[PDB]
Amino acid sequence: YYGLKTPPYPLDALEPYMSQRTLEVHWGKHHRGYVDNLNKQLGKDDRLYGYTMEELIKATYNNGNPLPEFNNAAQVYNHDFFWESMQPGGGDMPIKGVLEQIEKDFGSFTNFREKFTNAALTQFGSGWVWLVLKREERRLEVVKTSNAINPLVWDDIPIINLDVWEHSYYLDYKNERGKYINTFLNHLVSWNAAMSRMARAEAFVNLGEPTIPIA
Amino acid sequence: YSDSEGEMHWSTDVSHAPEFTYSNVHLLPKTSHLWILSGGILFSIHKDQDQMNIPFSDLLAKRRRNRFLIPISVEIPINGIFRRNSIFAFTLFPKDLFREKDNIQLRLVLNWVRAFFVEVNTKGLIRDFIRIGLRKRNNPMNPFYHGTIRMFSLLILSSSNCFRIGTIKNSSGPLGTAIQISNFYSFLPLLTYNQISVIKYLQLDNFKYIFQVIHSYLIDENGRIFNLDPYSNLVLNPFKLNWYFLHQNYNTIISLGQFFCENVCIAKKEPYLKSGQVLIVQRDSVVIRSAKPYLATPGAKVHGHYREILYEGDT
Amino acid sequence: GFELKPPPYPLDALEPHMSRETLDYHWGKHHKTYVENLNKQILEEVVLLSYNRGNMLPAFNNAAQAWNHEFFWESIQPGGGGKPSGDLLRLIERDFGSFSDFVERFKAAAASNFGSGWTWLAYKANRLDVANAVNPLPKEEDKKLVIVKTPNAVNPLVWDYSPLLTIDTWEHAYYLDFENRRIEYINTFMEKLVSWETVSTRLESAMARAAQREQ
Amino acid sequence: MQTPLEELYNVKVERKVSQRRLEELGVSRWSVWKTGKCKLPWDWQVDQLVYIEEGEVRVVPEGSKRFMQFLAGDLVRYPKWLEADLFFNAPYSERYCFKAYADD
Amino acid sequence: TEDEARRRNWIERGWAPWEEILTPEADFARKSLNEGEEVPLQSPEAIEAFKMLRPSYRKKKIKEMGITEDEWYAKQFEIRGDKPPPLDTSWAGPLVVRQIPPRDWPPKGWEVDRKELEFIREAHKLMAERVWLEDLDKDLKVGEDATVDKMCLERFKVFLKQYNEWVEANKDRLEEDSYKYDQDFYPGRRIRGKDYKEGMYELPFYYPGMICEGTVTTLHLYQGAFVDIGGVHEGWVPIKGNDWFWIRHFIRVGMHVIVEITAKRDPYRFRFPLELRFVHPNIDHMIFNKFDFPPIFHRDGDTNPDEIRRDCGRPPEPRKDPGSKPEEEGLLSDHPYVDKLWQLHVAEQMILDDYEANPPKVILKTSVKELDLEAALIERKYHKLRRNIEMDEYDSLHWRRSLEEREALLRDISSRQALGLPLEEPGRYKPGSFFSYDDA
Ligand SMILES: [Fe+3]
Ligand SMILES: [Fe+3]
Repeated sequence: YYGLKTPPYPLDALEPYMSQRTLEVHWGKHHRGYVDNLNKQLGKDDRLYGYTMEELIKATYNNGNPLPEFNNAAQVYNHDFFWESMQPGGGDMPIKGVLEQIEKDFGSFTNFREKFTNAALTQFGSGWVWLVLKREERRLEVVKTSNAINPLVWDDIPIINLDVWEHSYYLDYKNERGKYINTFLNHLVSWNAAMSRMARAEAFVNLGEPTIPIA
Repeated sequence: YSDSEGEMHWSTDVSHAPEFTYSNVHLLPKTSHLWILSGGILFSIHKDQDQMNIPFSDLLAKRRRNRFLIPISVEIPINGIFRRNSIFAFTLFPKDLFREKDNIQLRLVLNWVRAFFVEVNTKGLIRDFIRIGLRKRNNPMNPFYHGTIRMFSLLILSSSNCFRIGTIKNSSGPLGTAIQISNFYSFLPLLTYNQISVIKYLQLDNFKYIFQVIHSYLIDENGRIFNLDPYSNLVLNPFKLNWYFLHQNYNTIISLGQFFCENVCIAKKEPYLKSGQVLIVQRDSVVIRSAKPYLATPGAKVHGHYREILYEGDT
Repeated sequence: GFELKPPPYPLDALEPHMSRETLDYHWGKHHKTYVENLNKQILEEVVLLSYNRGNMLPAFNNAAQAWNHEFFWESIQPGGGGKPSGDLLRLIERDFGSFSDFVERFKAAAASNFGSGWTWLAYKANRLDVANAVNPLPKEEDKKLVIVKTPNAVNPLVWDYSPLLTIDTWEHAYYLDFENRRIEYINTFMEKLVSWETVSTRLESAMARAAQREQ
Repeated sequence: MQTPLEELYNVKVERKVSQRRLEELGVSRWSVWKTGKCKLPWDWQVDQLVYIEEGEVRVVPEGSKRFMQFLAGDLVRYPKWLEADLFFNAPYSERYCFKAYADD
Repeated sequence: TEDEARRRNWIERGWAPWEEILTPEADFARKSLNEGEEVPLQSPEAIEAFKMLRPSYRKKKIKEMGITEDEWYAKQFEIRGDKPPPLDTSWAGPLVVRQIPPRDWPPKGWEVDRKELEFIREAHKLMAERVWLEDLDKDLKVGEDATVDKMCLERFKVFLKQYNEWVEANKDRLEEDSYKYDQDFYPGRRIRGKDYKEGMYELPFYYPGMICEGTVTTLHLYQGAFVDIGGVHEGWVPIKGNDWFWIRHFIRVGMHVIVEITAKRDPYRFRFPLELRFVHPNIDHMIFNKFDFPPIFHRDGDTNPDEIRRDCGRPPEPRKDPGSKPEEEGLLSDHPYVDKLWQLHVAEQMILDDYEANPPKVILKTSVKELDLEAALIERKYHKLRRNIEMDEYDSLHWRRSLEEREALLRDISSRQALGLPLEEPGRYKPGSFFSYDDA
């Protein structure tokens, strides 16, 4: 069983960028509903119970033929990743480790911002937008994804999360999703969280270079 | 020539760049030894370090998909093989309600094929039929009735090429399940940095939280935080349910991967180490993957890249 | 060049089932945007051509969304709700046993539609683009009413189906009034906004299409 | 192997399915497929639940040396992309429901 | 050039300048052949190599340096070249742990009290509780206020009692299975025989995310470091290839480390059930060669590759792409039972004909008990026939089979292309270079 983890900030800490009413509906019943549905499903099978959270997401994905438990398990992971992906007084310019990595696999931060926005702008329907670290390619990429699927099923480590589900922003921005993406990238995106996520990914990706002797 | 199958290794004095941009021939600026590391296919189940414990009148007739049955004279060739646009006969089928697409088609010219007899026997009553026919659905048995894989190209490592030469009490075990610290925004706690990661992924507000020693707490089901000492290394044993101390506070002769010659001595009271590379290092022994060195004077040409598989008799 | 027409009922006539703000925003800044985008790129023929037998053309999204929105407005009237009658009643009895069974199946399908999408009740008058797809002995039951759920802008007509009634399970259709309480929105729609007259006319049109395809 | 075929190939079995799930699924109005002693090589590129009322079927996946034993009164959902081979040694009759993505 | 070629060799071919410990003869051969064929040796290294050909001279020199011969032999096995920079293992905040029972408890096939299990499983929900570093100061219980009697670990105590019961019940069977399936002992296998000690933790006692104190026991060049963490199975840290050239300076046998369990697996299928990573010291920046899949066993009972690849998480065997889309193909109406129906029909017809008369070869055996002789006889007394009608209805069944499967299929394409899900099974059908009567 997985408990409903609260965001690391008070529900009113994102004002006026994200109003408290959105927080109380996105986490009070939306994220709680996903959590409660999963626990009922996990209470019947002793096999899906026992997997880790990343194991359960990949196991229930079933190689493109998702099990009934996939939607609930994958959605709660995305929301806790979404809450930690935003911090009060976020935005500005990422520094240090994220900085040269962004300008290495994208050319510069300016080319990254336009690439990230187009992924969310062209996302048709409810889905997610990701800045992930490719395990095999050892580089940062921007991936658009629909419904509850996350790049965990591709064995990729997410770094930054954005929710483009309508219920996430239909109160303060409604159908004006274009400015909602810009505000998230300007006042809400947490690059401090991207520090440790790309630090945690360093235990599995090793984005550096080897020291090769001259002999 | 290679006296045994294996892979090539050189340490120094062999040019890494091929003499020609398209070849695999390397030169020796100086004198060096070329090593051959001895070694013994699905590409989906066989992968690196896999341990293999096993070795590698019409109413009487019928028409169906790409085939039909015949109880007008039928002509079949001697070999029983039909060619395209051939004449075999000059209302043959019950005109079934449903008919699928067939590569074969009848115009009687058979154009799109074997032919064998079909005989049905019941209580001695014999009648023969002529059968002319050509994903899982298109299928036209009954349940009722050593070595280790080395991939990078496959080599088998086994005993034919690898051989062995040679508070409460503190105990190794779990210290509990680490929990996420919300100050670091990580689902699974980092617990540690390195000289490259600490410069790369340390936030400004986290500068004061780095510690040069281990400080361990403990939280029970009620949310209380327990340490039992703020300046020592104390953790709780999950099994015996008792506190105990850590080992360090976390502030041999033969090395792994080294190559030996045939009569290299390690001690006066020890047998000579033999040729090969140190594969496994243990408490009191090492396991050696046997290798054969070849002496090569300057100007010699190495026939093969690094780690290239050479069979017996190969130059 | 297609055009967007206002709904055939006053924007204040749907209260409280659908607020005036919700109606005007949904009609004039979702449907209007879809229609104008489709016009910029350039209805049944357009949708079928843009489906392209699976690899959807870039213009498929806007045209399909506009067609589905036009379908949705025609299926709701202020005096809606209740039960249908006549050949529609006999068909619903044959294809669902009882009206309560149909209504509960439709509500369950609408609630279980994960993410953005639609729930459709359509007449099975489909023909496939393959030879040996014709039944020489039709039993008159193969052309029945079925419930289908589709994501994003997909409509059953791409399967050569005949849509009769739809409910917009997109969160933008009801988030302003019912928020995430989808069950309440579905119940209110079913019991107050379902225009059985339009459904009956569409069923008769599907019957006429099947008859004209018979000969 | 230690792992049974159903777990490996993701086959859900609901042996002795109760009436409640049975008429929740709308089994009574599904079409009926019947067969005798035959052998159908099929690939399930769509999901399909199967209710068996009379008869027995042994399922052998492509390349497997073992079989999954299904008796009458069981509800079995054959997964998508399954490469199996049905076997019948007696008259058989079943009810089905081909299901696309989501749905049920 | 001979700077990028060496780097390419290291990265793509696993090259590393491992030290070759040579005998005096091999050392002399290398140092002296660099001068010429038959020439007076002039380079001082060649002169020294010539002098060292006699062990008496070596012993005299060793006595001159005033050292013993044993460590001079041990002096040869010294790592040459530059040394890597020392590790500065800095902790990312304090270590905060909580005793959480493993989620996979109980083991499959083991029955326990459901109420006790549900009481245990309530502790798993504590992962959602947030811990702030600015919070671990208000209620710090140090000393007699942190004694085990004051602990609130009732769920963990229930888990402990159930684990002890399971261990006592299953201890001998696991050892018997290990002896039956594993001929020889290897690091990662079950510690059995005289090497087994009471109190060793079993596999269900562990779970990913646990922090463990252990000792490095085995270094393998192609597998990694093996750490004993107090269990009946050793832990495994995957390191292989070039990484050992530098990591061997820091990860050595006998040292005490802190490790985190990353994965727990079935010992029967996977070679190393417990997979770890080094917390202290941190060598994440030094590990480049990664394992694509965890190594597995190929047992005698494994006769189907698909079953093997499904027991682990390995992709299916690829095949050439047919190039024909599945929904453009024609429907199937040939019921496989018709052939048996055809055989029964011809049998009945031949029996009727014989009764009327007397009131590359394949033989189709058919008895008489599985035929309806009475109906056939009545039909013959009357005169397509019945069996043809049965064939037609069975073909209609197979053809409506086809239509309903096709319609579900088209709905699947619609939904998947609307949501980006794969159409065919991933890991299959790799791209190229990878390897009329009716009128009459
Ligand atoms: Fe969300
Ligand atoms: Fe809409």
